[PDB]
Amino acid sequence: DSLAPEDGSHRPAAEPTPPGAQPTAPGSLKAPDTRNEKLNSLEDVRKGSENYALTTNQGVRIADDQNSLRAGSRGPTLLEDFILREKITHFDHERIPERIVHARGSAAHGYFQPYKSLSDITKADFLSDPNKITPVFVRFSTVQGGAGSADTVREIRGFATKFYTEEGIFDLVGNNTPIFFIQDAHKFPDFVHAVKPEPHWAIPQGQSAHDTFWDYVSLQPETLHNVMWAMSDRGIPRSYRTMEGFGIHTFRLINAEGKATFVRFHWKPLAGKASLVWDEAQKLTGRDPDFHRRELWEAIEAGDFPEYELGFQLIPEEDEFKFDFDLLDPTKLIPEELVPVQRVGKMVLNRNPDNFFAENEQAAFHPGHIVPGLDFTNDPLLQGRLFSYTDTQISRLGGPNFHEIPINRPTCPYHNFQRDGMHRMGIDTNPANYEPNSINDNWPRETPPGPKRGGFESYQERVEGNKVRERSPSFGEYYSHPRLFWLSQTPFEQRHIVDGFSFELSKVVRPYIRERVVDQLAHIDLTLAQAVAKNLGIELTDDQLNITPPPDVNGLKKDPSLSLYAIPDGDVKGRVVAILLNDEVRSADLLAILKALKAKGVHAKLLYSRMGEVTADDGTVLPIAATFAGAPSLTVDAVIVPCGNIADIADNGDANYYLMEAYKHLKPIALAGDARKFKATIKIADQGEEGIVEADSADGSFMDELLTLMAAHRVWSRIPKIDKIPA
Amino acid sequence: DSLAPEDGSHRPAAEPTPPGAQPTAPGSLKAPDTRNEKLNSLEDVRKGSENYALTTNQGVRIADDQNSLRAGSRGPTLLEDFILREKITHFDHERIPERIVHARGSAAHGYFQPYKSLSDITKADFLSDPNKITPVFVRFSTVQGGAGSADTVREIRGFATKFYTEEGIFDLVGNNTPIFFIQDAHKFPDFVHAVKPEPHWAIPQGQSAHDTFWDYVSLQPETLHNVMWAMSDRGIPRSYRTMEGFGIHTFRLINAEGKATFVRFHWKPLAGKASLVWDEAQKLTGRDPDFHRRELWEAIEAGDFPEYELGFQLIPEEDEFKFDFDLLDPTKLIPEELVPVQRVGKMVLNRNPDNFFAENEQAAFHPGHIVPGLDFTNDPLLQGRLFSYTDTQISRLGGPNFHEIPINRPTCPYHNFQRDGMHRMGIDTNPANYEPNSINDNWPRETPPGPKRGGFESYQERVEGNKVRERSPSFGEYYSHPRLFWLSQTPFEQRHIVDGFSFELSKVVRPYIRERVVDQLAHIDLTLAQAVAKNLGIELTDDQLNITPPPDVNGLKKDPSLSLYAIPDGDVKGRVVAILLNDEVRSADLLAILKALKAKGVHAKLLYSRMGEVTADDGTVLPIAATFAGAPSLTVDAVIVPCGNIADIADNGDANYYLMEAYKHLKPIALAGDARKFKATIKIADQGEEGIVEADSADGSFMDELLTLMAAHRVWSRIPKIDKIPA
Ligand code: HDD
Ligand code: HDD
Repeated sequence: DSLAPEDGSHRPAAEPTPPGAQPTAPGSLKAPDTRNEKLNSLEDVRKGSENYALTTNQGVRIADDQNSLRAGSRGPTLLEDFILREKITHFDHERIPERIVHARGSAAHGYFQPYKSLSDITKADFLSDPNKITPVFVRFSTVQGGAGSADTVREIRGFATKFYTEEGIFDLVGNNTPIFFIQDAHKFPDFVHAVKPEPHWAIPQGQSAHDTFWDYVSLQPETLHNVMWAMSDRGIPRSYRTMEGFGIHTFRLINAEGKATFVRFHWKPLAGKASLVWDEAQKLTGRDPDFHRRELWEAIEAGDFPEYELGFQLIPEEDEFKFDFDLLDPTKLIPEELVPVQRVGKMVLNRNPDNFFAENEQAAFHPGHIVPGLDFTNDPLLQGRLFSYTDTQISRLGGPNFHEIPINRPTCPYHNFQRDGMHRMGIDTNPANYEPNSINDNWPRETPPGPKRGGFESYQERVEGNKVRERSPSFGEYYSHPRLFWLSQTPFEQRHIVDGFSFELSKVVRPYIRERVVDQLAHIDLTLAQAVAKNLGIELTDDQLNITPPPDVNGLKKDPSLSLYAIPDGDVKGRVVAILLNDEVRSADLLAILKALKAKGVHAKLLYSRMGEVTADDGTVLPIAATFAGAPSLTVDAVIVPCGNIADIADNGDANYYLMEAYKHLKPIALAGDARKFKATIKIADQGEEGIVEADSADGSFMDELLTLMAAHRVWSRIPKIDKIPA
Repeated sequence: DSLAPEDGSHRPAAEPTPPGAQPTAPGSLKAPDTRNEKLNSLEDVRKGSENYALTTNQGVRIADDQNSLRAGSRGPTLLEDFILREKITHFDHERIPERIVHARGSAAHGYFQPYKSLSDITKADFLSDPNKITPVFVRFSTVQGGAGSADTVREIRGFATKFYTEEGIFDLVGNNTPIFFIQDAHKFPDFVHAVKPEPHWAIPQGQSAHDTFWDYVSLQPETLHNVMWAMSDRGIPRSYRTMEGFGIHTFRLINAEGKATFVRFHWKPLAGKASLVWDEAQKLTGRDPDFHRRELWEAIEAGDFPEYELGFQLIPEEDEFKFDFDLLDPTKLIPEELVPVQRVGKMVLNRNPDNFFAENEQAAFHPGHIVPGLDFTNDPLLQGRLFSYTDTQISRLGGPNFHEIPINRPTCPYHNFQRDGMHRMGIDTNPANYEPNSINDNWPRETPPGPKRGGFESYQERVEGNKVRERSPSFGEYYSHPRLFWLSQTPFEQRHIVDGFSFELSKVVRPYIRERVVDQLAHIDLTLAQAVAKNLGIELTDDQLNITPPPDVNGLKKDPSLSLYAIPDGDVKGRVVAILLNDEVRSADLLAILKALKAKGVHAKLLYSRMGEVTADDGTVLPIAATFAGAPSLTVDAVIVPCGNIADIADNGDANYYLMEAYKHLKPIALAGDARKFKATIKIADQGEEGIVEADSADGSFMDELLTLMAAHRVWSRIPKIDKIPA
């Protein structure tokens, strides 16, 4: 019975459409022509539905899926109802353990290709030829929260890429900041337990704003560098498309000659760097907890494919000890002013998955999954990570056959003597399950290392030392990198770092922990230490005021690539504007607005005080995407109010509040004709203000001004004006 | 090392303390003297820590828990480091599958006691004597969201009680509304899949405001009754302490003489019925996603023990068919005007757990766990539930020995012939593992049914009919219950219902689904259907305007017990007030305010624009709990502003917005002396308005008037005035 509408409006058109224009759908139905070797190889397990009978898992057609079998229509359910028991049994066992960390994440399929051959520095096959494409599957995530927690929390973000290469899977499992909080993997459980919800009551979710986190940080100054990055606006990215990615550790590249080059991996967002502001980010965790998940999915459905440039910081082996920090310490970054990022290739995410659980939830990434041409280093954090990502999926994915789950399967050949395990799919026909064997003439056989298609051989690094549980003395410096980061931020980014620390330490119940953290900031920078202390009602002592600042990092007093905004990198394609309608919209304003937005690939959402439709002055029927309250200004990049019958919305509380929230969060606002009467709500300027576009009508010049503001992301000059506004 | 502060301020006093006064802590350290039989029985597994050496799990003392074992202090980590591998292995497998539904939940320990013996109607031992105390463990929950989702979502809430009786565990697994969405358990996976995050992208979390939910609802009219309850303010409770609890299904009580009485279970909140308003609840999911978990835990630490009265609706076997609805249909409630709730006993929750994972996450409740004196009925939703809750713990809790996990163990004797299974703890010494046996003289033995301490025997209900997969025709009525609920609500409750439907349908992307739900609403009540249609820009057709309304339920046109607020049941103890400080508070106002609140058990939180302290006019040093942005008005029940230097915060945007937010959400606000200058922020007349307390000082009747407002919970008369207001 219950069937599709006559008009076919239940199903999304299979073509690129702007956010909200059609219901979202599984990738293979939304973009059936988008393919790559990995996506094609998943065809053996994709299951359709249209035109097929409803059955049990054993293939028996079901006649009545609305009722249990009972003795009489008001009688007891019978144990012989196997249809009911299979159905409820499968439901009863749907859930698998979520990831220990990074349980909340969003993923997509795409492809990668190098700009030129890197055969002089690496024999890795996926980087050997500019016209050789490698399928990828990428998962972005938060760290602390559960799989059902919110997206726009303040936290480091994960950025994991699975490269399905011809010589094996390579997983590049990184984060959105260039360093980690801790130095040795043995402390991982301590750090993670300290940031996770506290053990007695399991509070708080997705937040480092609580006593145990700041207690750990206060006792472990090695954490201060990554804590600086988390308290800055880097901890609240606007989108997964607008953040950087880093492998953090120094790895090695190995060429066909056997030469090792130290390398740090980078991803540069071709959409530019952009972050929310705290009040915005926190409120958005409640208005739309799935904001980043949704935004990535919709950008891909709209054709705004997330694009990232892979880059390498390369250090010759003979320069291992030439910096004033250890290259193997993951709490230290390598300034781009000392070692530039060489561009390597481009990654494009162009298709969403079909089933989130099957492809995203069960995907398994692991930094140990390297290929010939790559190798590790002794970084003590990376060294212990190698143990954990294989170990954890024995419970998470139920066994050692996790490489047979469709999303994890290599697309290149895989043959060996491993057998059995839970849910074994592969049926081995080799007469032998051991080597050396004569009964199958020793196949499959080992392969000597070589320039291409060779077996994996570890670089023969020289090891000299006693068996010790000891931190290297070279890792014992905790304040110079934090300071380099601080001085490289713009004045408004510095204020937001101060505000992040102040907000988080205000939620620490035990005051001495706050004091201890303030003492640590005084070892980094006294201006920062004093601004935080002032917000906590703390007075620095005379000793604290005399702590000597840490040395500069190799002579650097700042490095602009550490800042999100110092060097302009705005890109408006894929951004979104809210357009506040009225019941008699001036169609000439809307025409000019939409045309200019379209030309720069910026989307719009038409909002009103009710759903349904409104009719413009020329009879155009305008469908409403959402109400003012239903899609708050938190969800858009700018707000435009066209003329028409402004009296209709002039006294609307939500419409006025929409503009006050956008104003507070530093977003560009554009007001045309009678819409300029809303300037009184945002109680400011009469001759106009930088950041507020106004004109008798919406024209080419009005739209050019708005789009120029949007390319600079936010109106930072308005900061001084927002803390009086009651919003 | 000896890291704690010498003043001993790292540790919370072991005595009842108001919310925010000390750091929260494990139940047994916070209230060591609070005991019960179950709490005492868990002492065999409680583990301390103070003064013990740090070890491996095998008991080997660890010397250096800061580093991995490596060859050289900058060398590679060695595989022989078993201390590192055990510690990371345990971390790597910490997580277990979350509950399929009700994954988000907060729990506590308590006790129950009947008011009088109920031996005339049931032989259940826990109900046989007013001096028999039964330990309980209660878990409150949401339904759709994961364990890391937010508390204050719009949804039904779970209310599960484990009764540790002398004759077995009895689990009463109910919800906060008296009916469920569906009639037969076979449809549980369809209904749950429709409400859970959609399968392609796993959005949205914690929300029924999406297409698949409303699609299923539109095609299955049996769901309308519980959907009405969810769309009302019942869907957003202020606290687990202020909501009702229901078993939903008709069960049986069996007495010693073998007589069966039909029974429906109720829990009445002794703190009264109270809910939030949608904008507040939604925003509170961002500002504090753990608000309910937090409020429960803090209530117990403050001595505001959650108290509930167990009540029974009792219906004689001969009256089975005397109502307009089927007693076994879980989508129908039994109006209290037809069958009163008989008061049975009281439950008091008075201790938090020690470890959330061990006691809360691993607890297993199942409605099939009944005891002699209780029995089931043929309700087709309850019949299928009996299969699911034993089945699901085979994956959730790892095996069939889940009754051996400490929190789940019976406190009464358990002996049988069951053996082995994963994680087996009990070591059986019986020579036999089968019966009948002669080798252990048939022990343990079967026990005949009897008045007390007898074996379980099912009531011999007559069963007659053919084996059919058929819904009883008596369940085919879907609109009279929804209509009875609607007519029982106050006018402001009806508006909140209209708003709930309107908001949720506005997030449904496919317009025809909105239209189809509106058509179902037209079968319930025309006023409701017109108001929702108007908010969606939908016009009812002439056919919809003439749909005849469903009949009354057994002659009733309303039942005030269905309303949260029609009949005042206000209780201020355990509520909390925000007090907005300034840098020279009139100490006389604060003395009056705080002492009046304390005499009624109402908590306070002193807020300011920074942390630390402020000094009152007389030199009193005032400790600040949180900033205005740090502890938003969403978290309190009322706001009071004392006189003093009001110029200090008069122009603070946050302080003004604090009042605008509380005013919008209908909370009582009290302004003393010069604090009346904030009247212009919320546009209050010179003469004043009901809901705003104002005077020259906080003396005389100022606090009594504020407390009277708190007793009515919210200022419903202000709704028309908030309509506008930009907040
Ligand atoms: C020693 C243990 C340990 C340490 C020191 C780290 N982590 Fe890790 N991480 C794990 C133990 C692990 C894990 C327990 O193995 C996880 C969750 C389960 C999973 O499959 O892998 C994981 C997941 C995980 C993910 C999610 C992959 C996904 O999307 O499935 C990413 C992005 C990171 N980690 C990144 C980092 C980076 C950049 C680190 C430091 C530089 C780091 N991890 C240190
Ligand atoms: C046939 C399946 C089925 C049906 C029809 C119901 N549920 Fe259920 N529910 C389960 C399948 C289940 C479950 C899969 O077995 C769960 C989840 C995990 C668990 O242990 O139990 C569960 C958990 C569960 C919880 C959580 C207990 C805790 O806190 O752990 C409560 C409060 C409810 N349910 C209440 C209800 C009520 C009042 C129902 C209708 C009257 C309902 N359920 C119908």
